[PDB]
Amino acid sequence: NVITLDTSFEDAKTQVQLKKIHSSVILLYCSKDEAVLILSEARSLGLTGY
Amino acid sequence: LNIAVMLGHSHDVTERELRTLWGPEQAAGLPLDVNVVALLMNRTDPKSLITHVCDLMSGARIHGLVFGDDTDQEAVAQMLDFISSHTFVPILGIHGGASMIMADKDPTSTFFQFGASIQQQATVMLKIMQDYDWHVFSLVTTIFPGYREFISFVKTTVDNSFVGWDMQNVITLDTSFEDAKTQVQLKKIHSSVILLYCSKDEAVLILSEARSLGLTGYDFFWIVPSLVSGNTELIPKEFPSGLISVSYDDWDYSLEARVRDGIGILTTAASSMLEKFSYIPEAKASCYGQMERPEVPMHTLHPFMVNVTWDGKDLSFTEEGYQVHPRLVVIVLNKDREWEKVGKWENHTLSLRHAVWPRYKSFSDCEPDDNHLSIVTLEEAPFVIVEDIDPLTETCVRNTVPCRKFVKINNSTNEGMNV
Amino acid sequence: KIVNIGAVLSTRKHEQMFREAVNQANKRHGSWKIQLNATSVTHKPNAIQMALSVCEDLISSQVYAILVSHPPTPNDHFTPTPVSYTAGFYRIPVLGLTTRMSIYSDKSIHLSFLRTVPPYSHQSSVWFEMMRVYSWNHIILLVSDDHEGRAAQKRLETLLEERESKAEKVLQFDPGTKNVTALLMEAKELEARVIILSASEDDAATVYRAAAMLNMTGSGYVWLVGEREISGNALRYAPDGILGLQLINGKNESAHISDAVGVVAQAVHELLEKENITDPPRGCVGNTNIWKTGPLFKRVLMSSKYADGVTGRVEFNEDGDRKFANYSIMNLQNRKLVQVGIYNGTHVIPNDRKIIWPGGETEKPRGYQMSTRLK
Amino acid sequence: TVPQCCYGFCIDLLIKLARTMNFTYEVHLVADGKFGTQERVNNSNKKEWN
Ligand SMILES: *[C@@H]1O[C@H](CO)[C@@H](O)[C@H](O)[C@H]1NC(C)=O
Ligand SMILES: *[C@@H]1O[C@H](CO)[C@@H](O)[C@H](O)[C@H]1NC(C)=O
Ligand SMILES: *[C@@H]1O[C@H](CO)[C@@H](O)[C@H](O)[C@H]1NC(C)=O
Ligand SMILES: *[C@@H]1O[C@H](CO)[C@@H](O)[C@H](O)[C@H]1NC(C)=O
Ligand SMILES: *[C@@H]1O[C@H](CO)[C@@H](O)[C@H](O)[C@H]1NC(C)=O
Ligand SMILES: *[C@@H]1O[C@H](CO)[C@@H](O)[C@H](O)[C@H]1NC(C)=O
Repeated sequence: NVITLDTSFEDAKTQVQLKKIHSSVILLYCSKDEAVLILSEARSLGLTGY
Repeated sequence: LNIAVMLGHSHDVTERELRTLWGPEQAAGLPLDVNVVALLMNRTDPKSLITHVCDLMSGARIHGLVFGDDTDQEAVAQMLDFISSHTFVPILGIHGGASMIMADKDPTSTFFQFGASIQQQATVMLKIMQDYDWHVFSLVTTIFPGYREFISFVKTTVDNSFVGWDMQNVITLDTSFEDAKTQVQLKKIHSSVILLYCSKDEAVLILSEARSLGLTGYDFFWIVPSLVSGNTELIPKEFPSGLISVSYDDWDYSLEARVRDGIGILTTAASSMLEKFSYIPEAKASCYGQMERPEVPMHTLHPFMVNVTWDGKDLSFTEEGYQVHPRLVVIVLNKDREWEKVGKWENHTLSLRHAVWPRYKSFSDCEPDDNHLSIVTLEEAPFVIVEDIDPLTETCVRNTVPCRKFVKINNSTNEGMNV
Repeated sequence: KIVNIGAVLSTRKHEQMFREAVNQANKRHGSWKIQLNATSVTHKPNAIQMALSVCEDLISSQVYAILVSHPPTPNDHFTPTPVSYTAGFYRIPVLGLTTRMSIYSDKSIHLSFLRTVPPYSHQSSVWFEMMRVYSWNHIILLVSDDHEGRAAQKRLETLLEERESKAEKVLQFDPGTKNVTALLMEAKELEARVIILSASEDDAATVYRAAAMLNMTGSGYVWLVGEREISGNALRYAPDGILGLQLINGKNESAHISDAVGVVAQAVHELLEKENITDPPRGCVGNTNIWKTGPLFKRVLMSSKYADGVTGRVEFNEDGDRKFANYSIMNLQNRKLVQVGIYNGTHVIPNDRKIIWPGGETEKPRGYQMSTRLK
Repeated sequence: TVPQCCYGFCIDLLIKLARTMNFTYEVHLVADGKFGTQERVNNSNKKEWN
């Protein structure tokens, strides 16, 4: 199932949305500005593994 | 020869004094009758406590002191350590501030408390895991004094366990309020059963972070030790239900019931001393002074308090001083945030439950789910060969899912245990 | 904003010199505006009167930190347990000076105990550094049946787990045992020939005498001995070839206090810069509550760093004890202690003096031989 | 512990190993008489080998 980001700068529901991602290939249909923040959050969550 | 019992303002002084007087008069009258001095005092200050201990010691050489409390401060036991070290008098711990035990017993101390240590609850937790058939472990701890040896002990126990439990690396919280490394630490938790060897204040934050990360789902389970769930009437709003915990609260026992066991242990110790020696023990000339050298020519009471049996209840103690057969009842948080007794452990150090575990609804958040699909099966054709299990400290054969079946006891009674 | 920091000192001369030191440090930057009122309690070999004096001199005052010193007579143990036990009620951070016992390492025994002296278990780091710089692989451990010995053994095992090695055998002593021939023979019948000793002074002396009597002081037997096991009768009944340990400037009570009082004085104002604080109760009996700034003291003290101390930076580990303490590896030459290794932090610095070994060996031995005695 | 006299294929292999690998050995006998498995003793939750 596709997990979409409802509202930016939620800081509360973002972790709940990201908790459901358990895979090795992730598709990102976003823009540059919000994609930077999404990847920063993934780095904080350690989603940039091998 | 003389017994001193300290109480608080929870109950009335006169009825407590009458019950303490009636205690030794119930059965097994001692050859030398022991009196009781119950003082209603709530002043847990160390100076007041030591002055009272000195006054009791000066009171015709009291040979036994029962310490009670009603607060949650553990420093009362800390002062009791020094009191027992400098007075050399056997002291029994009752419900209250001294209920929780976390300090190693001093060699010169004569402590035999009713509380169970962490190692003594690890076996109960393992038996609970055996009963629930959960073979995945996830120990989330924090840097605290004495927890490294607890982790080593549980690792040795799981390694020596014949079941073969999965043991992932323990994720410990390095520094609190990091807000940056906490997510990195929590990303490594991928399991269904999580153990929390932490304190109440930091465990609240840990569970809040888990809720923010959604770790309180249907398949997720949590186990809470006695120290975290010590305050049964202090349930934070951030605590999800389904917390299977082990404790020795006053729901099945009372202060009178515990002091009865304490005075019984004292009577057994006195009988052992009379069987071995023939001289009545005496205290120091002063109550708290050290003008003369501190020496104890008489042998300590530790060897005499090993085979303590009272009315068929084996109240024995180990070399450290911990109990061998404690209470350690099983409690679990209900749907409406209440704790109920659903198990016991006094039966030959074995854990039995109520065979009721339907708590699966999400508590931290609101999200219904349907995962546990009940399946009905009959054993009449060569498609199901379900048999009994091998009593070899393991659930059953490998690569086989567990089930259950009602067993009828009598043709009239419809009660059936969920074996 | 009036704080009255108490102290527990040994003698009147100490009470005067340390009071002068804190008065001088009051104006040595640190705090601002007014300063703290210092007071001291003399060390007494009795318990009741000492506790009463502590209550009447510190609790009645505005104490935020307690200075506890070593007993005046080193012959007796006289562990400062009661002060920590009393401070546990209100989470009062006490400041140990030279209490090197491992009982105070964990905060489970003492709720609020902080010291500037590393515990006995911290010698495991020195031993591990020596093994890693001298290429030691097989090591056996001999620790007595004491809490400090068990803590040292646990620390050694945990620190040795990094190399994924394993100790051959572990031997246990007793607090008063005299006949150690069985365990000595058990240690002899092993591949390793390096022994770590960590016990009381009398037990260490007795086991060393037994080893000397049973030809364990010969060539090819390197001995690792702690700090407290080289003094007393050890320096009299122990020949050369012993690698002891000593703390640099660790026994200087005045030097330790001159840094501890400044640290606590700065920490008081650091906490004052934070939100409101809770004052200690006036009467020793009359208030059974607990401080709310207790954890705050630990939080503001663990991350605190002070480079103005005599011994350099003063950092506190997870247990609140001294971190990166200046160790000095000792060596006995003709019954004279010679400084060889310098260990400030995670680094050993050998000196120009040659490291002698038992049996008159000028080269480093090893216990890697199997002796072709496989049963 | 009377002195017996054992010989066989395994002992011949041991002799060859001792000759080719600088070994001096004294052979013993099993007191229990079993290869060794998991037995049950006091505190049965501990894996002790026989
Ligand atoms: C410091 O406090 C003690 C106890 O309250 C008091 O006796 C003493 O006079 C104070 N110091 C000064 C300089 O007033
Ligand atoms: C010490 O114990 C051993 C037993 O291993 C015995 O042979 C020896 O005589 C004992 N020595 C003393 C002094 O008791
Ligand atoms: C130590 O060994 C030497 C020779 O190996 C021997 O001469 C000496 O007697 C031994 N020491 C003792 C105390 O027996
Ligand atoms: C402690 O250090 C001071 C300052 O260097 C020094 O004057 C004093 O002699 C030292 N004390 C001892 C016992 O060495
Ligand atoms: C500690 O010793 C090491 C030796 O390797 C040295 O590099 C370092 O500068 C020393 N640090 C201090 C603070 O003296
Ligand atoms: C080891 O074996 C060799 C055979 O090549 C022999 O020459 C030598 O003497 C042996 N050494 C010992 C100590 O047995």
